[PDB]
Amino acid sequence: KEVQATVMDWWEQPVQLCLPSEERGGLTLRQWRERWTVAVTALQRATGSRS
Amino acid sequence: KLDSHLKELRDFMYPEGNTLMLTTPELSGEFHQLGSQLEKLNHITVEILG
Repeated sequence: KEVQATVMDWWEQPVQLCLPSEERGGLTLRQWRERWTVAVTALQRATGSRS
Repeated sequence: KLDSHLKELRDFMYPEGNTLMLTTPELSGEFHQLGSQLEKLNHITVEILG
């Protein structure tokens, strides 16, 4: 059960949400991730590449 | 004497009266329990690797 917990931590990497108010380049990590997710989604739409 | 020897040996070998017992019942029960627990451990292992 402990090993299963470790596998879970490796997959989710929870430490990325621990500093929300930190801005870099005028944006927070979340914002950056969001920007990334929108961009990844736009690329996937253009590149017909239906994920 | 012969009758007594026969009765004593028989009682020892047939503890539940109907079946010749070669293994100690207490031990036979433990083997079964250990086999069952190992099967559970093998499932958990396969599940995690998968």
